[PDB]
Amino acid sequence: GLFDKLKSLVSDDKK
Repeated sequence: GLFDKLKSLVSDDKK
């Protein structure tokens, strides 16, 4: 609902 969409954004930074 929040960090879930935040953790999914930071879970990359390089792909």
